[PDB]
Amino acid sequence: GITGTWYNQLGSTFIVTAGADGALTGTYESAVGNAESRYVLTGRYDSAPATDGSGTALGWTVAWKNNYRNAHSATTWSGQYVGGAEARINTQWLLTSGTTEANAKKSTLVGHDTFTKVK
Amino acid sequence: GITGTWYNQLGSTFIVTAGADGALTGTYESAVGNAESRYVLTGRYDSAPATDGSGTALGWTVAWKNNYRNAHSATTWSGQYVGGAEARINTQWLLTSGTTEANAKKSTLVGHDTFTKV
Amino acid sequence: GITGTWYNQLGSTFIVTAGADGALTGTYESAVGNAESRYVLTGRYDSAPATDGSGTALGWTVAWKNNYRNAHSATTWSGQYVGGAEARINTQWLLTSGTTEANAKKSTLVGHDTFTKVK
Amino acid sequence: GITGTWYNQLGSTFIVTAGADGALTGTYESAVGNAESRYVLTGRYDSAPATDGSGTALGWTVAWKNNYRNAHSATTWSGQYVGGAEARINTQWLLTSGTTEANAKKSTLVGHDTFTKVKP
Ligand SMILES: O=C(O)CCCC[C@@H]1SC[C@@H]2NC(=O)N[C@@H]21
Ligand SMILES: O=C(O)CCCC[C@@H]1SC[C@@H]2NC(=O)N[C@@H]21
Ligand SMILES: O=C(O)CCCC[C@@H]1SC[C@@H]2NC(=O)N[C@@H]21
Ligand SMILES: O=C(O)CCCC[C@@H]1SC[C@@H]2NC(=O)N[C@@H]21
Repeated sequence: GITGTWYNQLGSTFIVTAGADGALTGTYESAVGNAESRYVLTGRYDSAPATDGSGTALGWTVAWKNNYRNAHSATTWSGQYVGGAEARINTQWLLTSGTTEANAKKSTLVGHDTFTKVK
Repeated sequence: GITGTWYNQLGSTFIVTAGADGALTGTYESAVGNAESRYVLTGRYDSAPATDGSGTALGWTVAWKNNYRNAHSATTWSGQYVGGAEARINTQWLLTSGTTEANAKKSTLVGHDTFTKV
Repeated sequence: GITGTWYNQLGSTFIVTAGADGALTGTYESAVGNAESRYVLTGRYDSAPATDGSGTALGWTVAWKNNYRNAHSATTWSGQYVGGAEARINTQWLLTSGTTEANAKKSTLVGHDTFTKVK
Repeated sequence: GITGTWYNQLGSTFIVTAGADGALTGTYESAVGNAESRYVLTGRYDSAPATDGSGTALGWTVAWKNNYRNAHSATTWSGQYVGGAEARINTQWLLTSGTTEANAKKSTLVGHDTFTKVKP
């Protein structure tokens, strides 16, 4: 249920493949920020989730460097997949930018993204 | 550089290899929590970082399932590598557990880990 | 403005008064968790926000102890007030529980709440 | 245990009074960022913690406006006070800057501060 294309509330596109082993691989295209086109993403997910009515834990990372540009930053998403007729991946994220010591307070932004199979 | 064996303030062990094209692969062993032995990790890092003294951005994930146990959770670490005399990786992490929709509020813990090669 | 009765997506009720001095005072009643009835809250907000369309920064805290129960925990909400037709307060929160050294990992939960005066 | 002067690893100064009623009141002076001098802070803490080794839950907010300047931002610290030999207040914080809807992703920074009774 995780493999496929996902869309978040910002208009971004998350293309992922969930491996039989627990591997998450794919590309991410952000609708906002210092980003253009697709970026590599890699992550992990619980490949044997509880069959007791709970989501499937997972996470992935995107370093914002590709053949077109480098934002010198990286974002990690942490959350869970919930299946069904209204599938969704609910996440909280941390976007860290490389900084000088003097600027360490500005290194990490926090937010949340909800992904659905629609849009 | 990033490639090597690191330890955080809890005594956890982070063994990682930084690929030339931005990949991070390795193993993680936590000193605390619902975990035992090593777990697979994968991530990404800026392989062409700025040269103005700024750290190198990076991140990685561990899903807490291995051959011995499964905690039905996953942690992501977001941070940066800083070289020099006392090289370190400063991170903030999010640990999400699979939950019911009703328990979503208890789903994600937040913290911070600092790693050094010592 | 900020003064008023707000509700978030969980059904919790946030009753607040924004003082001319930048203070936030009021009560909070959570629809979920280890809580019952009203709890005291206090916080601060920018009483001279920018005039370029930016939101008004604010934050408040609730320690989860009142005359009826004590959860040995406290939550802080950080966010901004957005005026206009549909006024809203968008927040990210941290819920810290008192813990022993051994349970440090479980000390702080992070989430997000959106409030409106509707309900 | 809580009332008094605290310093974080950045050298910021947190002077607070914990009321018998759960109130936290005081001043905060940041060593970094768009700030100068002292700012008003208000917060709350558990006035009857578990006497079992557990810390004392608490939190406070500073809106970064005072008589000298206004950064149009506010920080909330969430954490717990731990007494004993080496007393500390361990916290995680969220700093939200007022932004337009278009700059939402850049609205909230996250970090951590460890406060001690002895300057860094
Ligand atoms: O600006 C940058 O440093 C690189 C792009 C960051 C895009 C962020 S990642 C968190 C959020 N979710 C998205 O889909 N886009 C933004
Ligand atoms: O309890 C669990 O669900 C799985 C183990 C979590 C270990 C956490 S990950 C964040 C922190 N850093 C560590 O090295 N260990 C803990
Ligand atoms: O369980 C507890 O420790 C005390 C109650 C916490 C209720 C949380 S605070 C963050 C979120 N928003 C709400 O309105 N309720 C929950
Ligand atoms: O730059 C600003 O918007 C206002 C000042 C922010 C100072 C931050 S609050 C979190 C961290 N802890 C400190 O003591 N100082 C910085």
